[PDB]
Amino acid sequence: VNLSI
Amino acid sequence: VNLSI
Amino acid sequence: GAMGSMERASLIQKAKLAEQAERYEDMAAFMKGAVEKGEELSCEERNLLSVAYKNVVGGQRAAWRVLSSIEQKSNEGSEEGPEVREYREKVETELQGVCDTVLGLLDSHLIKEAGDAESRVFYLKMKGDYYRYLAEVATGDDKKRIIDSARSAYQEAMDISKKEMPPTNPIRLGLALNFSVFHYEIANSPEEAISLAKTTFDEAMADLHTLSEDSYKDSTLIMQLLRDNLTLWT
Amino acid sequence: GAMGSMERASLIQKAKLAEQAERYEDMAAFMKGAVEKGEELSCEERNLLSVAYKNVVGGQRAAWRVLSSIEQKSNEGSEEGPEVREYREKVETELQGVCDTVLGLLDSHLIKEAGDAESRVFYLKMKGDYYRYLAEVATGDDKKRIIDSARSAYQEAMDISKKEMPPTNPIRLGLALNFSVFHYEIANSPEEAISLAKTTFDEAMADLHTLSEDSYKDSTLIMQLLRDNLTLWT
Ligand SMILES: C=CC(C)(C)OC[C@H]1O[C@H](O[C@@H]2C3=C([C@H](C)COC(C)=O)C[C@H](O)[C@]3(C)/C=C3/[C@@H](COC)CC[C@H]3[C@@H](C)[C@H]2O)[C@H](O)[C@@H](OC(C)=O)[C@@H]1O
Ligand SMILES: C=CC(C)(C)OC[C@H]1O[C@H](O[C@@H]2C3=C([C@H](C)COC(C)=O)C[C@H](O)[C@]3(C)/C=C3/[C@@H](COC)CC[C@H]3[C@@H](C)[C@H]2O)[C@H](O)[C@@H](OC(C)=O)[C@@H]1O
Ligand SMILES: [Cl-]
Ligand SMILES: [Cl-]
Ligand SMILES: [Cl-]
Ligand SMILES: [Cl-]
Ligand SMILES: [Mg+2]
Ligand SMILES: [Mg+2]
Ligand SMILES: [Mg+2]
Ligand SMILES: [Mg+2]
Ligand SMILES: [Mg+2]
Ligand SMILES: [Mg+2]
Ligand SMILES: [Mg+2]
Ligand SMILES: [Mg+2]
Repeated sequence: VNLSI
Repeated sequence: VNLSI
Repeated sequence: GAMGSMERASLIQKAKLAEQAERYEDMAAFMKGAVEKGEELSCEERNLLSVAYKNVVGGQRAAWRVLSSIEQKSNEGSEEGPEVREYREKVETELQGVCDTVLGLLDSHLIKEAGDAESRVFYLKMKGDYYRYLAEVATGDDKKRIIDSARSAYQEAMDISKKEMPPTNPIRLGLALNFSVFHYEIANSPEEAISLAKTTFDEAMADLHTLSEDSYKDSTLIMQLLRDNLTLWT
Repeated sequence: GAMGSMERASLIQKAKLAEQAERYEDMAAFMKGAVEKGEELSCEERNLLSVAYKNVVGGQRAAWRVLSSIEQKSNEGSEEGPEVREYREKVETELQGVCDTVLGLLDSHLIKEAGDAESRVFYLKMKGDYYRYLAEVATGDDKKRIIDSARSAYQEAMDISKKEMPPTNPIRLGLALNFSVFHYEIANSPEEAISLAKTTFDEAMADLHTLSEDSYKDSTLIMQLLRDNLTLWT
């Protein structure tokens, strides 16, 4: 999973 | 906390 | 009936999809439509119904408790407006609406058409649960009556389950767990709550020897909840 | 405007209450009403807006992914009806509706009225985020155009942030993190994603010596997300 904010 | 189901 | 144009089987299928997606508001709407088709629910379909509304009202209750705590602090050295009360009332009214909807389904017509003990106790447990949730937020002239509607529903279920079901049946155990929580925090009867939880646990323990392995996982889980409440209560 | 009769200050107060109660749909509706009062948002109020819709769309996306995976399996030795597609489309349309609502707010009139760099980049990041969420589910003739609307929004924000903000500014870092995720999984440009994450991380590292202690907790958190993506990507 790719982490975003 | 009281546990219920 | 927004679900009136959808096949019963499709509603059940979509309720299971919603469960996998943790879309519990959708899940409850699908199962409401399924109930309104007029046919009785199967064992598996009853579980979809209860899980859906349990999660919907569960989130509403947790949010109501957060707001009611903030409200309580605001009414202690605390500075004054109406916003906290207003938003607490908003969540509360939405919570009461869901409870009213569930109770209406049980009354039209799941409870009256249920003949087998397992389904009858199941639905009467639900009726007690959702009257209990209404009692948690009740403060007016209706509190006492709401409390007795929960007691009456729980009690009939108890009488049936003790007559028709073995002590380790998961529905009988779950009913007893929730009826004991009712005693403890709604009905101001902690001694009754403790006596019920212990007799319930003890009589299931002595009946485990009759069960096949790996076929009472749900009963085990509930027996652990009874043991946890007892540890907290004693 | 269902919130048109409520004071702006009351909407902000109730958005914070909703945040504490993790009632993010309510939180988003309150902040939508606050934006529609026509006044610019403060730094703290912008954060309420983004957190609210981030959580709403975040849950929709996770549910869409669960259903799309089930749908993909159903189209592989798999037995056939339309229900999975129908419910996936239902969640998808609800997701697109929320993205359309956020983008409309940014366009009317948060972006055009924002003069300070911090607010302008903030809103342009949001515009890129919600076009990216639309791109995640796009499959028709619009996918390419949706992708470029995200790129264009992200790119303008990048140009402003590199001109007007220090490398450790949390908004500049958060923009860079999300623009790199855009490159990696939307724009089919993993090398660009990796180059951006590393230059972003490295230049913030070399600028930490300018910051006071315990005043860049958010920048630290985002630098860790960049390091985590790099570990996954390399
Ligand atoms: C949402 C439906 C799914 C996930 C498919 O099933 C939920 C669960 O449905 C069954 O379990 C029921 C059941 C629960 C079990 C205690 C869960 O057990 C385990 C191992 O997780 C929790 C659920 O909420 C449910 C349906 C609720 C009731 C409760 C209803 O009152 C009106 C009374 C007690 C309990 C009974 C009905 C349980 O039999 C099954 O026996 C469970 O399977 C196992 C291994 O025990 C399954 O996890
Ligand atoms: C919901 C509002 C509350 C909980 C009050 O604040 C959320 C957070 O709001 C601020 O943090 C922002 C912010 C986040 C920080 C990374 C959180 O940091 C910590 C220590 O938790 C996450 C939030 O989603 C938020 C508002 C989002 C943005 C993001 C917006 O793009 C459009 C860009 C990067 C990031 C910026 C705006 C952060 O500054 C604050 O600096 C945070 O406080 C600390 C100690 O860092 C606070 O947790
Ligand atoms: Cl964000
Ligand atoms: Cl239940
Ligand atoms: Cl309100
Ligand atoms: Cl659907
Ligand atoms: Mg995310
Ligand atoms: Mg509970
Ligand atoms: Mg039919
Ligand atoms: Mg009220
Ligand atoms: Mg019958
Ligand atoms: Mg005013
Ligand atoms: Mg579509
Ligand atoms: Mg301005």
